[PDB]
Amino acid sequence: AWEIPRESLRLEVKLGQGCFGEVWMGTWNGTTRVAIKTLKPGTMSPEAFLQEAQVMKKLRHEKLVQLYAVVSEEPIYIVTEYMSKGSLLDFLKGEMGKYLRLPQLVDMAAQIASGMAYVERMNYVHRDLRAANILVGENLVCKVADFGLARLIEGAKFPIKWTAPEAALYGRFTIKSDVWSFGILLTELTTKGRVPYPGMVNREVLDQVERGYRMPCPPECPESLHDLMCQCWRKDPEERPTFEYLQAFLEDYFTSTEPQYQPGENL
Ligand SMILES: N#CC[C@H](C1CCCC1)n1cc(-c2ncnc3[nH]ccc23)cn1
Repeated sequence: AWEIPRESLRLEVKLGQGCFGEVWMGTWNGTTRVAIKTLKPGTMSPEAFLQEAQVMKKLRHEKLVQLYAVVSEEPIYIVTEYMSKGSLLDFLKGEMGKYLRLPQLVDMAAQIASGMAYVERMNYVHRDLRAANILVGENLVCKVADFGLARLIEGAKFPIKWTAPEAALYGRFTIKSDVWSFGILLTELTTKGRVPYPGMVNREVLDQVERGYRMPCPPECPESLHDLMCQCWRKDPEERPTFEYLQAFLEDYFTSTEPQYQPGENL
C-alpha cells in the first residue's frame, strides 16, 4: 500500500548522486513536491535498496525525513519529503556557515537528538549518523535521513571517524554506537563542518582512540558542551548517555547549563 505507479512521478532536478544510486527533486501526482531516490541499475541488489524503504515504513517522526511512496519494480524509486536547504554538512560549509552561532547550532543538535531519541524508543539503530546524513529544511529544521544502513536490533567497512570502535572493530552496532556518532556530529557542528581528527588517517584514528585519545574542545566551544561530547565517547558503550537525556540537555542548554553564554567571534 506504499506502492504508487511510476507515471505518478516527474523527475526534474538532480540534487546529488551516491555511488549506489541517485537523488532527484520531482513532482508527485502533479501536485506534491518530492525527493526521489533512484537506483544505479546494477550497483547493489534491489532488495538491499528497498530495505531502506522497509525501515522508513516503520518510522514516522517530525525529525526524520518522511517516506511518501515506493516503486518496487525496476527501475526502483524511493519517494520522500523534500528538504529545501540540502545536507547539514553542505549548509555548515556553505555561505550560511559563518553566521551560525552556538544557539542555532545547539538547536540543530537538539532536533537531531529528538529524531534519534525516537529511533532509540523504537529499538532501531541508524549506523550512519553524521552531518552529511542530516537534511536541513525551512526555518533551520533538521531531519535525520539516509536509513540505508538502519535496522531493527535482533556494507563491509564503515567511516571509522564517526563509528564507535566496538562497532568498527567487532560489528557491535547499538543505539549507543549511534550516541558515539552523535558526539562526533557535535564536533562537526561546533567547527562548522570540519572533518573530525584533523590530519589523522583512519588507521591512526583507530589506534589512538583505542589508546584513549579524544578530540579536544574546539575553539570557543564551551567546556560543558565538550563534556557532553566526552560522555558520548566513553569507551564503555553503556556509560554513554541516552538520546533522551541528550535531547533534554540540548533543548534546555542556555537556561540550565550555560545561562551566562556570550556570543564570541565564531560561536
Ligand atoms: N548521496 C546522496 C544521498 C543524499 C545524502 C544526504 C542526506 C542523506 C544522504 N540524499 C539526499 C536526499 C534528499 N532528500 C530530500 N531532500 C533533499 N534535498 C537535497 C537532498 C535531499 C536523500 N539522500
